[PDB]
Amino acid sequence: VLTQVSSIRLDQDLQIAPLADGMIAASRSGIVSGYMGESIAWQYNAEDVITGGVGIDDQGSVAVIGTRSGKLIALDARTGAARWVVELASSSLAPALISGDKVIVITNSGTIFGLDINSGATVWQYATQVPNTSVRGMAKPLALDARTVLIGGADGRIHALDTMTGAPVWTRRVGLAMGSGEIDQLRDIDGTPTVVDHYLYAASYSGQLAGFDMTTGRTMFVSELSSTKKLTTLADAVIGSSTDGDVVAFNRMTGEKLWENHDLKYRGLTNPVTIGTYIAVGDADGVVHILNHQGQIISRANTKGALTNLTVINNRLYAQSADGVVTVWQF
Ligand SMILES: [Ca+2]
Ligand SMILES: [Mg+2]
Ligand code: NA
Ligand code: NA
Ligand code: NA
Ligand code: NA
Ligand code: NA
Ligand code: NA
Repeated sequence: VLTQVSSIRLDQDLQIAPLADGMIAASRSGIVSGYMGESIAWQYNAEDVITGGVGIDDQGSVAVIGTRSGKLIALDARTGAARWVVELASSSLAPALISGDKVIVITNSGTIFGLDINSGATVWQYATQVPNTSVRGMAKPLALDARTVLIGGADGRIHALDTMTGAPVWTRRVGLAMGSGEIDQLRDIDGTPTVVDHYLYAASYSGQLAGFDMTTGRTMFVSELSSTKKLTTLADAVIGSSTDGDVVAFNRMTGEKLWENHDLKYRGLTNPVTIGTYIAVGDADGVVHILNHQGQIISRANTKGALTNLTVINNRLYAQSADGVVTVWQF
């Protein structure tokens, strides 16, 4: 199903930012490399541990990284030159979203920051509530349309914000606390919600996967799936990876269970991704498993290093390991 196309060691949960003729990848040690094909076009040293990235506009022209110390840096995607460097009151563990003239950042404090794309100035802030202990990591903000951004919160809610002002447009509860204790409160939506047409899906650490009809604002279903990873869709199936290492599929209109694969239990799975008519999910041994649409494993590609995130862009599957290895496959 997959043929290896590249295997690159990065100079020393970060995501690759694919470009039309290459890619941008950051090492957690601080080096952001812009690649043209398999050769380095540029490098930028952040002089700090990179905790969030690589964010990229849909036009492939500006890249964003967040550092452990709360710095947020915008880079020209072609040259690697910094456009601006600002310091926020909190660090980010997810890539920044670029929408319109805004860079939108989720942070440890629960604050969502709306930044001016040209200067990095803070235009707006939106505070979400965060339990004293929450699940480590966060969801990348998502542009619903030109005027609405969707935030997955540590409070288990989806927050819909006006892109220009930061004001809340609406919210929905997905993750549910089971009490006041530190374990019982854990309910993060740490996987970026999934939009297909006017339908919205999100899952949560506490075990709820909700499907929403954004046209009516109605809840279509709530099913059982504890997850910290982005969901994927395949025709009428919505599919996710559980915190137990299950891969499970639901009907994305009714919420009924389609299939559930237990072969990868406890392996530490990435988000599952859709590759054509197949599904791919990676694990902590560096193995990417390929599933058919009936949830049966038919193939396995192996890389070096633990995987936590898979990215599909056009025809290629991108994986960045914790060992700093970036692997690309085509399908
Ligand atoms: Ca979290
Ligand atoms: Mg998380
Ligand atoms: Na990266
Ligand atoms: Na690098
Ligand atoms: Na982005
Ligand atoms: Na962010
Ligand atoms: Na609803
Ligand atoms: Na998932």
